[PDB]
Amino acid sequence: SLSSKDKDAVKALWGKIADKAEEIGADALGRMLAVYPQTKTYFSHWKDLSPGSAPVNKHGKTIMGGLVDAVASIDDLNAGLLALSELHAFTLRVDPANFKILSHCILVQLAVKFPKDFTPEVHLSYDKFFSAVARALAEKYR
Amino acid sequence: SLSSKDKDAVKALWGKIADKAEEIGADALGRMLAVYPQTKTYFSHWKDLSPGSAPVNKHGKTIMGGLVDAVASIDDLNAGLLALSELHAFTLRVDPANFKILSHCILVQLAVKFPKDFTPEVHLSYDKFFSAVARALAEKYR
Amino acid sequence: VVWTDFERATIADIFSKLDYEAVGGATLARCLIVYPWTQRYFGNFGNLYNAAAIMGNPMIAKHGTTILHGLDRAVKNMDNIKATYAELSVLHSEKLHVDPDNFKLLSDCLTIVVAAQLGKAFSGEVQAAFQKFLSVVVSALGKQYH
Amino acid sequence: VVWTDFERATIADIFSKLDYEAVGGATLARCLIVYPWTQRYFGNFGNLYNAAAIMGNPMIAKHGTTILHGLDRAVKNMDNIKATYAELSVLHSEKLHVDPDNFKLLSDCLTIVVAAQLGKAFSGEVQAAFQKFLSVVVSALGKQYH
Ligand code: HEM
Ligand code: HEM
Ligand code: HEM
Ligand code: HEM
Repeated sequence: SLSSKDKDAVKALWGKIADKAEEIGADALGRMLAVYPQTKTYFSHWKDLSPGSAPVNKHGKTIMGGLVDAVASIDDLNAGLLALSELHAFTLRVDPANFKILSHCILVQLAVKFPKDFTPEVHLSYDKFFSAVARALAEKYR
Repeated sequence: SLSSKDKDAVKALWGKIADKAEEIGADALGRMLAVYPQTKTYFSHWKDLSPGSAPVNKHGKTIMGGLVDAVASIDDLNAGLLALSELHAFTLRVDPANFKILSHCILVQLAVKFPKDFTPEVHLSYDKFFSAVARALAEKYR
Repeated sequence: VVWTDFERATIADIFSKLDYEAVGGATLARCLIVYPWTQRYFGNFGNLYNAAAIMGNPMIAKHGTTILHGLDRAVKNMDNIKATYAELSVLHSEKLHVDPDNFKLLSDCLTIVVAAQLGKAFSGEVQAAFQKFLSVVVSALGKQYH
Repeated sequence: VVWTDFERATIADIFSKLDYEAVGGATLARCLIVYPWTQRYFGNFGNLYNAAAIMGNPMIAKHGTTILHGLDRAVKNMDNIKATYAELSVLHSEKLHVDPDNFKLLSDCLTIVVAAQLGKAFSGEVQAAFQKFLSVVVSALGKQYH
């Protein structure tokens, strides 16, 4: 479970990244596709997977919006992300083993832009946060 | 989350196995130790690790009582297993990678004695139970 | 891998007891029902999300048979599994992009199907030899870095 | 593995920019704090039930520096990583019994420490080459079945 300390750290990060959020999502997605090419199968309808392509920019915005919802719903991610869970299970059927990949690429992306926020205790909170989001998205698989 | 369907299925199994429960605990632990020898380091006290050795017998009863506890507490596993979660994090420091191995060994042991109970839909309910048990024992790590 | 005599005997002994069609069909159905996201990898296999649908599916039955014959190739080449699986490893990564966790899930399903069939005969010692075999198999099926 | 010119030059260039002591100590400390169960493998490195204690623990710093020099060994032998890591794999499997998932936790912590140091120069394409190198390393460090 997330502690009140973890939730505070997550909320404080989300505040700081506002001007750069849409670029963070697009870059993180660009990272997933190139670094873990097994994920490309889910997006084989984008001809340009570079982080400045129109489809990747525009889907990076959507991801960051789904994460802004997770932040809003941080007290009960399981109830809060239920529709997104059913989507990724039943419309898209995404191997839920890919969630940890995307979380990692978001952390990496955040690190390159905001390195001073990556203290070890801050990193621990952020990782606990992305783990809980992934477990929430995994809820409706079975 | 376990459905009411899953919960019934788990409780009915635990009922059917009652007679043989001490044996099942002893044998599954025997299986974990012989099949996945990385697990031996946690038990480098026991003179004998064979099925039939009194410390294996005794600790097998102990695991199975922890599981009949989890069964009693099936509606909120996190709350009901808090103390055992703490023990496995701080007194022992068990790698939660190991939780999944014990679960499989118990499923295997039960399959050898009660093959008819193992339809795919029933196996699904049992696996969701053991996954929930492991997540609960993992709660106090960080 | 260095195999003991007991291990070689056990492994050939287990497979000589299994009906590949029955057991392969059951294993694959089990995996798609217990871990239903594995269904994504067989999206061109038909009626697939009711549980009686998966059990009745003739394509699934056939593909489960194919898996058991693939394992047989490793049983008949136990000292040369990596080379034997070179094309299958390429297939399951480069072409099909199967996440390697799934090889463990399927392996566990097969073990459970086997334990139910063999009963008391599937002792911890026997299971130990079977799991060593599956670990070599899975390591050979995963993406090769060397 | 087969390395492209770009992959080969990127790996050498990343490592040419790292303070092995700074990066290695930060990396091991990060792993022990973010994934606290990894502490149990290190039961001979003083006190570890506290972030401040982990952060100023001289043995943790020393062993972090050792890991980076162990990785530098792979950088100097890019086409012979498996044999290069033969004895380390035995150590980490047969003597230490390190669950292989732990290799991924540590690798992920290195990646994030490296990303924070290198900034916008750690692009997706650089990270791709870096991750291929850590996958090769992790594969050669794990139990060898073949
Ligand atoms: C941080 C975790 C994730 C979040 C918060 C997230 C969020 C979302 C949201 C909000 C949408 C809706 C798109 C729309 O409204 O148009 C979406 C769609 C989608 N997601 Fe995710 N997602 C995550 C992880 C993943 C992963 C790991 C994959 C695959 C490797 C994936 C594959 C997809 C696909 C294929 C769609 C539909 C794409 C399209 O409409 O073009 N997602 N996601
Ligand atoms: C389903 C998962 C598990 C359950 C339900 C469980 C339950 C228990 C219980 C009830 C105890 C007794 C504590 C007491 O005496 O108050 C115990 C102790 C212990 N557990 Fe577990 N355990 C589980 C998994 C594991 C695993 C996977 C390992 C390591 C491979 C492990 C290692 C230990 C050890 C070393 C002890 C102390 C035994 C002794 O001191 O003799 N446990 N566990
Ligand atoms: C012990 C594990 C496995 C073995 C021995 C195995 C073996 C095989 C074999 C022999 C084939 C036929 C390739 C050919 O035509 O020559 C195959 C195909 C295939 N496998 Fe696997 N496989 C295993 C695990 C998996 C897993 C876990 C998945 C999915 C999550 C998977 C997905 C597929 C798919 C999608 C095909 C193509 C289906 C077809 O048209 O035949 N396999 N596998
Ligand atoms: C990229 C990954 C890693 C590399 C390159 C690496 C490299 C090394 C090296 C060079 C040594 C010294 C060996 C010797 O003294 O001959 C060592 C020792 C050791 N490693 Fe690793 N290692 C890695 C990951 C891990 C992980 C993940 C763990 C556990 C979580 C671990 C636990 C240990 C322990 C417990 C020792 C012995 C410590 C001592 O007694 O001084 N290592 N490693």
